[PDB]
Parts: sequence; C-alpha cells; structure tokens
Amino acid sequence: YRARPPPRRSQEPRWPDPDDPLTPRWQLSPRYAAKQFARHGAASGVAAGSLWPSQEQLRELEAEEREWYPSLAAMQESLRVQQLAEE
Amino acid sequence: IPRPPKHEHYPTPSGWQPPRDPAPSLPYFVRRSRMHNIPVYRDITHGNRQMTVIRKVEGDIWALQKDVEDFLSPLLGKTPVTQVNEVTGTLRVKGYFDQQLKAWLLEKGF
Amino acid sequence: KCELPVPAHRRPVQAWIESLRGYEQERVGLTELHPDVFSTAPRLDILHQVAIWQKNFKRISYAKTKTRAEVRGGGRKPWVQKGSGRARHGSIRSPIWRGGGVAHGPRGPTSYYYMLPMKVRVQGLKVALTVKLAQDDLHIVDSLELPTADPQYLIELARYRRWGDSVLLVDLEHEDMPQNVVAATSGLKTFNLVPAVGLNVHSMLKHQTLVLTLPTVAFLEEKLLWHNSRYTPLYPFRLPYCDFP
Amino acid sequence: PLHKVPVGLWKQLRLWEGIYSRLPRHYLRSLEEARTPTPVHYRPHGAKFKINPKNWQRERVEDVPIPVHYPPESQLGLWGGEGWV
Amino acid sequence: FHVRVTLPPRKVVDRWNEKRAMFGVYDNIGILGNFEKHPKELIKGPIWLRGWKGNELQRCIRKKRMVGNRMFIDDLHNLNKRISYLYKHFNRHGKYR
Amino acid sequence: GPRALDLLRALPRVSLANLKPNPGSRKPERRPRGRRRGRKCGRGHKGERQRGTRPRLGFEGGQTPFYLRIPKYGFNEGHSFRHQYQPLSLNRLQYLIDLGRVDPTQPIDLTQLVNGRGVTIQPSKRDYGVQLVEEGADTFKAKVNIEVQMASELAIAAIEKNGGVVTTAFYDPRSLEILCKPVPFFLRGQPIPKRMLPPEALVPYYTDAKNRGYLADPARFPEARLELARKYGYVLPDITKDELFKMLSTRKDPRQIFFGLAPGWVVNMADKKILKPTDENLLKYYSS
Amino acid sequence: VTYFSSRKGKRKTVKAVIYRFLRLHSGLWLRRKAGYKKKLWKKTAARKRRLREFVFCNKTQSKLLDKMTTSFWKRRNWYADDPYQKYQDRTNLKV
RNA sequence: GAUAGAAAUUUUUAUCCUGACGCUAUAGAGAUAGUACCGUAAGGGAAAGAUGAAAGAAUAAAAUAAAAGUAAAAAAAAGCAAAGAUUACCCCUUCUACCUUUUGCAUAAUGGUUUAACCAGAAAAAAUCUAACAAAGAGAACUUUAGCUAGAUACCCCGAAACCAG
Ligand SMILES: [K+]
Ligand SMILES: [K+]
Ligand SMILES: [K+]
Ligand SMILES: [K+]
Ligand SMILES: [K+]
Ligand SMILES: [K+]
Ligand SMILES: [Mg+2]
Ligand SMILES: [Mg+2]
Ligand SMILES: [Mg+2]
Ligand SMILES: [Mg+2]
Ligand SMILES: [Mg+2]
Ligand SMILES: [Mg+2]
Ligand SMILES: [Mg+2]
Ligand SMILES: [Mg+2]
Ligand SMILES: [Mg+2]
Ligand SMILES: [Mg+2]
Ligand SMILES: [Mg+2]
Ligand SMILES: [Mg+2]
Ligand SMILES: [Mg+2]
Ligand SMILES: [Mg+2]
Ligand SMILES: [Mg+2]
Ligand SMILES: [Mg+2]
Ligand SMILES: [Mg+2]
Ligand SMILES: [Mg+2]
Ligand SMILES: [Mg+2]
Ligand SMILES: [Mg+2]
Ligand SMILES: [Mg+2]
Ligand SMILES: [Mg+2]
Ligand SMILES: [Mg+2]
Ligand SMILES: [Mg+2]
Ligand SMILES: [Mg+2]
Repeated sequence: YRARPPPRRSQEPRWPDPDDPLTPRWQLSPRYAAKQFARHGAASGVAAGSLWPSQEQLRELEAEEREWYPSLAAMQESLRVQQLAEE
Repeated sequence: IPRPPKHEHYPTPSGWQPPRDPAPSLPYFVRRSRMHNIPVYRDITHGNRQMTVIRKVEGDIWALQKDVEDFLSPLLGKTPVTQVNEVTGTLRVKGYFDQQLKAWLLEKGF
Repeated sequence: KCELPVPAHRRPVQAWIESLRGYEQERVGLTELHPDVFSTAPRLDILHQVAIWQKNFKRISYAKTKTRAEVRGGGRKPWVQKGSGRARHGSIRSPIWRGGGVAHGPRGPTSYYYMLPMKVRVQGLKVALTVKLAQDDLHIVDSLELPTADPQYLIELARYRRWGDSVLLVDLEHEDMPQNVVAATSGLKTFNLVPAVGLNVHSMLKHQTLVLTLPTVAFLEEKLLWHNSRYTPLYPFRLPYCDFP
Repeated sequence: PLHKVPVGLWKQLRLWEGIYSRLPRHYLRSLEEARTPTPVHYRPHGAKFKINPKNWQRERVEDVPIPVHYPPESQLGLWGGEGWV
Repeated sequence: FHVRVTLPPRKVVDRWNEKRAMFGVYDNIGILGNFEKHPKELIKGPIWLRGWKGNELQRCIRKKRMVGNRMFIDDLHNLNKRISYLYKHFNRHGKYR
Repeated sequence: GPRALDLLRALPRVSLANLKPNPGSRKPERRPRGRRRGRKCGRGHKGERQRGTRPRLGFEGGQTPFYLRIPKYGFNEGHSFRHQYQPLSLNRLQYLIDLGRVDPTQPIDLTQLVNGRGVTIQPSKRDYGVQLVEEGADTFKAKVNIEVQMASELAIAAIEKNGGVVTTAFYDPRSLEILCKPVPFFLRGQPIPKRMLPPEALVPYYTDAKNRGYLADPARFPEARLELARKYGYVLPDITKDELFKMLSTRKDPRQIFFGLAPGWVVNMADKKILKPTDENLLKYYSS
Repeated sequence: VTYFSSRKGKRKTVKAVIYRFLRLHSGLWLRRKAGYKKKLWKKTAARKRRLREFVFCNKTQSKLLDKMTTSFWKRRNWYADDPYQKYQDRTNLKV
C-alpha cells in the first residue's frame, strides 16, 4: 500500500466569513487581525495603521494612565511630606 | 547548546575542566552531560536513604564497579554497597559520595 | 561519509549500499552510519513504552451503558415496604431487577490520551533502528528506482535476496516518490511505501525488513541527533528560533 | 446526535428567513440593537476602576443591572421605564 | 450453562489490510516535521475529547462546557443529574479521607 | 561499545509478539474477588467506614478542630501583592560565562539571562525581576555590564573590583512579561508600550546612588563607587580607559524596554522590517 | 475539603488554614499559641511570654494541613525583606 | 464554619482522511410497542423470534439428548447422611449443617425449595516501584538548595417514614 499524504499546516493566511452565524467569536475580534499581521503581514492584507490606537482610544489611554499612574515629581514630593511628617 | 569556549588556562574559575583530548585507555567510558558536566548525582528515597548515581556509562560496567570499590575502601574501611544496571548503564552507590566521585572521574579524564 | 560530528571515543558503523535496478545489483558501495543513532544501546523496554503508546494514545472508546438514572421509567415504589411479605424495593429499574441499569459499567466515550516525553520517543526511534541493523534487517537502497511497474518484480526480488515476508520502503518526501515504485507497491499488502515523516516504531516492528534510502538516512540522522544537545523549549519550536527555523 | 446550530441562535436565525427576511432593513437594524437602558432602580458607579478599602489595591468594578418586572398593566400607560422589583 | 453444540465459522482475519498495515504511520509527525503539528492533531473522535484525558467527573463537566448548548433537552437533563451525583459521591463519600 | 548488540545476532528478531515491560514498573492491581479480598473488600465492619459516610477532612467528632482553635495571625496577609525576586548567585554567573551560555562582550540584561537558561522568571507569580546575591563574590573574575532589578552591597563591590558596571532597573509586570518572552510578544501584533514608573514604595531604592539605581543622578555615581572601593580595600579601575567603554556605558531610557528599540514600534518578523508611527499625538504619547 | 470542584474539576483549598498558619519550604508549619490575647492580667509573666511565642506542629498536624491546601502554597517563594526567608531550608539534619 | 470563587492579561491553521479493544433476544432503546393490560383521570406499562439452497422436499428433514423436576428402578433397625474403610450397599468406628451477627450460636437467633440468566470498589494531592533527562526538567503558561516529566499502584450495592413544586 501507499501511505496517505502527510498532514501539513498551511502557511497561508486565513479569514473566516464574518456573516456566517457559526463562526467562532474569537475569530472575529480585532486581536485576531493583529495576530495575522504578526504572522504574515505582507500576505495578511490588513492595513498597518489599525495596529495603533485610534484618536478616540488614544484619549482614553491618555486619561487612564494619567489619573492612575502619577508622575515622578509627584511621587518624589509625596514621600518628602511623609518623611517630614513622621520625623 | 553552544560548545564551551576555549580558555587559555584551566581549570576555569567556576571549576569546569574540559575532557582530555585523547580517549583514556580504559574499558569503560563515561559520557559528559549535554551541559558538559560529570554525570554524578544524588538521590534520596524514603527521606533517609542516600544514594549516588553514575549515569551514561558505556563499555564494561563491572570494571567501573571494581575501580569504585577499591577507591572508596580506604575512606570507609569497607567495600561500599553498589548496584550495577547493565540494561541502563548506571552504577548506584549507597551514600553521598558525589563530590569525591566527580574529582576522581575528572582526574581520569572522562 | 557522516556529516555531523561523530563522538571521538567511538567510530561510525558501516553498511552496504544496495540498488533495486537489478536482482544482483547489490553491494554497490559503502556508507557510514552515525554510532549515536544506528549503534546505540539496545533498549528493548523503551520500545515497549513507545509501541504501547502508539496503540493507546488515540483509542477513544464508544461504550456507554445506561445507569439506573437514565433508564426510561421506574419512578415509583413498586409495593409498600411493610406488610406485603416480599423484599423491599424502591424502583423497578435498580441494578438488581431484570430490566435495570448497570451499577458499574462503561460510562460515555472514554479517552486514553497520554504523551510520553519527547526525548523518550526520540530514544524509541534510535533503538528500533539499531535493533534492525544489528539483526541484518536493515538494507540501504540508493535512490529507490525500479525497472518496471509490475508488482511481481518486487516479490521475486525480495525472494531472491531473502528480505523476509514484509518490506517497509521509505522515501524522503511524498511528491518525490517515483511512479514505478508507487505503482508497484500500490498493489501489494506486505510491501508498503511510506514517506520519511511517517516512520515510527510500530511500523518497523510490523514489517520484518526495513529499507532506508540514502537521502532519508541523512534526514534521519540530522533530525534524531539534534535532541542530544538541545535546550528545553521556552516556547514551542513552531515559533521562530535563533538557529532552528 | 447534537444540533449543528446552538439552541440560543434559533430565534436569531428565525429572522433571516421567510417573511422576516423581506422586512425593511432600517426596522431590522433598530430591532437587533439591544442597548442597555438608562438605570432607574440601581445606582451605578461612575468609575470603571475602584480602590478596595480593605485591600488598598486597584481593582476592576462593573455595573450589573437589577432585573425589573414589567406587568401588562404598564403597557397601557407611561411609567417612565420602571416597574415591580 | 449450556454451551453451543456447533463449531462457529472461524473468523479469517487478515493482518495485512489497509487499516493494520498503515496503523500508526504519522505518530512522529512532530518529531520529524520541524514541529509543525503536534501528534494530538490527528485524533478523530468527539470534539471535547481530542487530546484530553480525565476521570468521569471532569469528562462530564467538559462536555457540558463545549457542546452543552447543542445538546437535546432530555440529554441536557441527564447530564446535569450525572454531574450532581458524581460531585456528591467524589467529595462526600469514600474510604480514604 | 555496546557488546549487547553482538548477542542480538544470535537471538531471534524483535517483534510485537515478544515485548516485556521493565520488571517492577507495573504493580498489579488487586480486585475484591476471592477469599482474601472478599466479603469485606477491605472496608470494615459497620459504622461510617463500611458505608463510606465518614466526616470531612479535619473534623474530630464534635470537638473543636485543631485548625479552628488557633488564633488568626497574618502570615500570608497580602502575600499576593508582595514583590518576589529570583536570586542569581555570582557562582552561577561565573558558571554561565565559562560555558558560553552568556558572553561578556555583549551587554547582559534580564533577556540575555533567560535565553541562556540561567534564570526563569514567572511574571504571573508576582516576580519583579532578578536580584544579585553575593554567594560567589570571592571567585568572581569576570568583567560584565549586568543590569538587574535588585543588588547587594557585596555583589556590587565584587563586580566593580574587576571593572564592571552594575545598574538596577524596575520593570512593571506588563513590561516584564514582554521582556522575558520577547518573541511571543512580537507575534501578538501590538506596539511596544512604555515602561511604567516604579511605585512610591520603590522610588527611594532606584533613586539613591548607593543601589546604582537607573533613575539616580549620574553625578553621584563616581563618589559612591569610590566609597565601596575604600570600604573593601580594592583599587578602583579607570573604566574610561578600557577598549569596551562604549559597550559598558550602554543604558536604556526609563521609558524604553529593549536595546535600540522605541515605544510605538511594530516588529513585523515575517518581513524582517520595523514599523514606526508618524502622527504627532502617537509620537508624543509613546515618548512622554 | 472539595477534592473535585464543579467548575474546573481541580482540587480546592481551605481558606481557614492559610489565614492562621505559615508553611515553611522544609515541610514544617508555623502557628501562634492559643489564648495569647485573652485575660492577660490574670496570667503570670512567664505564662504570657510562653503564649506569645511561635511554635511548630507535629507530623500528624503537618500531614493533615498538607492535604487541606492545594499545591500553590507549597511553592518556593523569594520575598523581599522576608523575616522567615532564612528559615525556609533545613540544615544539618542527620536522620 | 461548611463551602462558594472571578477578571485584567494570554493560547487555539483550513477540507478529506468515520467509524467501533459498543451490545447480540433476562444484553442493547420501554419497543415486534407506548401496542396489549392495570387505572374514572394525570399516569404506569410488558413477555414475546430460531429447520433448509427449495416446505410449489410435513409417508418431511437435521441437530445436544447434558440444568432443576419425573420415568426406567417405592422401602427393610442406627441417626447433620459423610468419611476411615471393607471380599461385601448397609451393619462397625469417628464427626453439634452453612452464611450473617456476637463476649459466646448445632442452637429453639437471621436468611435460603432447588436450577439457569442477571446483580455489588470508582477518583492519583503527598507518597513507593520503573524509566527519560539532569542543576536543570516539561511539545509555552509551571515546579526547582537532586530535582522535574511520563507510566503503574485508590476509596461498593439494595432499602426508609418524609420534604418541595406542578
Ligand atoms: K425491557
Ligand atoms: K473521597
Ligand atoms: K477479607
Ligand atoms: K427471632
Ligand atoms: K439481627
Ligand atoms: K444472611
Ligand atoms: Mg529522586
Ligand atoms: Mg427516574
Ligand atoms: Mg416519590
Ligand atoms: Mg428510595
Ligand atoms: Mg437495558
Ligand atoms: Mg488494595
Ligand atoms: Mg481498582
Ligand atoms: Mg460469602
Ligand atoms: Mg455486615
Ligand atoms: Mg460498630
Ligand atoms: Mg458540644
Ligand atoms: Mg519561579
Ligand atoms: Mg429485549
Ligand atoms: Mg443474554
Ligand atoms: Mg434435565
Ligand atoms: Mg451408621
Ligand atoms: Mg458449640
Ligand atoms: Mg447477646
Ligand atoms: Mg467484633
Ligand atoms: Mg436457624
Ligand atoms: Mg435479629
Ligand atoms: Mg426461612
Ligand atoms: Mg502524585
Ligand atoms: Mg426543610
Ligand atoms: Mg406539596
């Protein structure tokens, strides 16, 4: 007898149909498109501009990091107040 | 794993000493590990059984056992209890003698 | 001549190179085989683990008997416990009763999936090749060509050379297998053609004779000797590595 | 034997065939959009991230709407989006 | 305990059919294939049991998670009762404890 | 070598019909059948033993359990938020260099240690990097530019004796996961993010010059280095006169993760090309 | 103790043990004396000192607490400025 | 207290290769069938098939003649029915049925007329045994001061009065 053809993982990009109701949810997320670019990029057929946060997203990122993560000057002066207070 | 770089002086500061260029004229042979260290290890069972294991041995293992027996005889005053596993090529010695064996095999160039 | 560095304390093992273009076209050269693959320790118990593993790693049973909960009926007490004069029962579907379920039976599709560590599987291939070579069951064929597509040619060729009852023919790649060999072995049961990637322990022990092609021999030594001096996988090797594409 | 399409999607696929398919697109688009209504009973918290008073650590917080029952009597009038709790 | 009085027709099993000759051919696809496909990507069977193993409780839980929404009404109920009984038996019963 | 291969020629061929497991590897299972394991099956006689309804684990029969009569004290209070540092010994650092696992010609940081299999970092288990310990300070003869997340007085002194450079830098768990496993990150198709500042608790450690902090004022390093040389009585080498001064003076921006890379860059490994942003807001956000 | 959970099927832990015990990597467990905060004016100076001291647990108690907690709490931890960091490993134990 | 238990953040390459270390008439669906039959009603719900190429070969043919139960062939002092034996079946000598439950049962304590079919130990945290590789192991995510990965060794059946909803 002759053996069956070996199973090989194709290197071509894949794109499931968004309109198919049976497609997995994780295969339509924006993270999947970015992963295809990091896998192939040239053959992925996705604009490289989608990898950076949009203006609406950038404003959200700017506010969240500012309000929660303080500045080095604020941290340095905050510790001075406590050191003076305890002393 | 990269090969160890050549050093102008031996042994290296970490104690590593490369094998001798010619193969020693002895029946048995002890291969180095994939990390280029002597394959002598400790092993503890039941929490109170202490054993030393010599792995990766090719050739006449019984020659290795006899050379170990008279090497450790003056230190203990008696022949140590050993197990020979020819199907694997592993000599098992009852007790913690890993440091003494590693120096002994290093002098013989394995 | 062996390409990968043979260990200093040992020497390579050698075997004849044969050709299938003729009945008497045997011993047409000499090839060196790496000692760490074709001359390793004869581990006949590391073959048992791999041979059993290839048999009980994809077995998914399909036996599911219905316990007393899944039976159709028997939701009522058959008779009052006291005063009837018979043994007390609580359902007519208990395992005691005739039509009842199974107290302890095969439950649902059961999967037997366990993966041996990779270095044991690699060690399984090395010992199988050494056993085949040590018992004169390994023959090296140069480029694996046949004069004709007639399947009777292989039958008489194996009979003349005493290649046993079954012969396993290998090739480096699927698309590169010549038409004469494919058509000759497609009509035979004891003679089978498998690509180099489809080689394993169970196939070797099934067929009494193993035939390796010279390009495949270099392929096997390159793949099997890489595990001796490798690192543990930080991430799976399908991902890019510095010196392992 | 199992269903090829999950049971939860049977109602959604009911709209894609038959008379429901010929319905005007603008009506269907508004129907499929299930936006969260304005909170009436429960009091939401504005911040998406909050600091645990016991733990003194940054943690994520999410608003979960409180289910409310709308009796059929409500459909005849204007209750402002509220009902029995 | 009465046994059959006639010899049954002996089963002529051929050890060299297509299934047995090609059995376990590509088991080493990962080792000899640049590690592109794990050998667990050749298992044929249930969706929730491809490359997975467990006891009876972990199997029933796993089945409910993946294909639970695609099961029939009666099968969905029987699975729930099986999970509850196994949960009570494994934790609240036994000898070693 | 393998003299057992000579014996295999005389013996018959090895096939599936004659295979035996290693003796002792498979202990046989005992089933409750027969006189020995029968009529009780190893359970007992009546009670909660034979009927399998004995109480939970740690229940002493109505009496207050041992684990409930001990007063609560905080041993694991907030353990999930305490920082952990994997220790690296100079004995192992010397061992790696001698075997070629790492090289002193190229600057060494956390990434190079991981690729050398020296230390393994699990960001999930609240690991904030590698701390340098002084276990092998006496026999350390290497000259490296090593960057760690915590250092000791003797470990710093031992390296500076040979003429090395030691610097401590803080890595956020979001950044530390990227740093320890760079290749998996580059396959996620996301821009390289800025490295976050240390919290208020860890500001003094990385700001003082005694710890060779990355955020410390460079003007106070030379006087701090000489104090260690005076304290341990070793002559301080003039590092500016060595031919590897360019390599030994290499550092990272506090907002920078890798060597020579910048936040906002996208590494397209398939095409072997590096992408850079152009918008003013994108450049400002990734550089502030 | 929940040997098999109903969500993931893994082995759960008892939160009572961790809130009042410390496990050293050598297998020894650490605990406080019972009654070290109750009626201090009544007890003598020596008795109060004895109740304020950390104590070890014997084999049965140590073995019992290992089957009540999962394997996450038996790992090797390298805390910064940990007072018990030097007590993790045993030494000079001739058994 | 019993126990309950997330997320941020990560991973997942397509089609064929689908069949069976699943059962064979007390098994497998309840099924030859929700039909007979028992209930006013909701509801409960079975047993049942066997010749051969041709029975348009029924002065018809082949197959085991093997379960308990009877017939061929009723019984002859004496005893847990048997053993030691013996020229000889008894006669002689020696032995307080079997399980369960108990401090202790031939007990006049429990259960069984006998036969066939069916009916009851199941889980891998720590450990021991065997092996791979070893200051590192694992085909990612973890464990590491001789350890890590893989295999093998494990914890039953029948039964209440009741409780809640429709
Ligand atoms: K039935
Ligand atoms: K249990
Ligand atoms: K017994
Ligand atoms: K009675
Ligand atoms: K009784
Ligand atoms: K009885
Ligand atoms: Mg051990
Ligand atoms: Mg029922
Ligand atoms: Mg009822
Ligand atoms: Mg009942
Ligand atoms: Mg049935
Ligand atoms: Mg047992
Ligand atoms: Mg069992
Ligand atoms: Mg009995
Ligand atoms: Mg009993
Ligand atoms: Mg009792
Ligand atoms: Mg009480
Ligand atoms: Mg760790
Ligand atoms: Mg039937
Ligand atoms: Mg039957
Ligand atoms: Mg009869
Ligand atoms: Mg008598
Ligand atoms: Mg008596
Ligand atoms: Mg009594
Ligand atoms: Mg008793
Ligand atoms: Mg009686
Ligand atoms: Mg009684
Ligand atoms: Mg009776
Ligand atoms: Mg275990
Ligand atoms: Mg109640
Ligand atoms: Mg009621």
